[PDB]
Amino acid sequence: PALGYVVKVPVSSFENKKVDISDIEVITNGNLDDVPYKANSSKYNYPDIKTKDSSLQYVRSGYVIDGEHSGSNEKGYVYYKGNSPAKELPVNQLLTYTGSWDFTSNANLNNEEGRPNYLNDDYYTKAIGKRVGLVSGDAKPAKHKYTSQFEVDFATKKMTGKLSDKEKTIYTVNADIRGNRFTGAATASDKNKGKGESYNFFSADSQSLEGGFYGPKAEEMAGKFVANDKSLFAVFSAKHN
Repeated sequence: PALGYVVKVPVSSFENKKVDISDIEVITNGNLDDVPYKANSSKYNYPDIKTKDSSLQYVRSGYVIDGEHSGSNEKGYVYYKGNSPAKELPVNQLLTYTGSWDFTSNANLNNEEGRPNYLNDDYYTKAIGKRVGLVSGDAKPAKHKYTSQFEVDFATKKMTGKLSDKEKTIYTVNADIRGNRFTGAATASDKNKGKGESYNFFSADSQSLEGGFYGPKAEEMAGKFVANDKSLFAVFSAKHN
């Protein structure tokens, strides 16, 4: 069973202006300190690896990006991983999991797509999602905070939740629990891309939301989903209490 997944941020070109999410690799290394492709990150202008949440014992999600990206260079990777799949699951316990989520968009240089050239208030990067995919790591914490919320009913084998940006709800999640795994869908709260500085990178749904509970008594969870149109790849991890 796959311990996690890792995706490279899409990079577009002039006669390939639209490059979608692809090559979702399996992670066989379940060590939470081994960050996927960290050994390749030295060539980045600012090797930006998302902080490790030490309260998380079993799972980890985040990214490995060039935090000072330039032109058409490698942006980096988004991933999640978890070890010790749950073998005992609290039944009739109504658990609430709180954590984060991270993402990378596709790349789309087509001018008609109407992705913004400048949003310095929001991100550390220019030409948002045009040459290279937008990553959650790009956002300035003052304007964007990607948190996850999950309501899990082990009695009814049902999970609901929300992927939020600061206050705003970006996705609602629904999933069926099958053992220590879950599978389901992410529903985009906003279906319209819009245009310009109000361009919406999260307009597409996803029928491929899946992850697992990790740690003996299902103390933690992590997972991922891909947009049905490959425009986004998201990961998440959360702890219950």
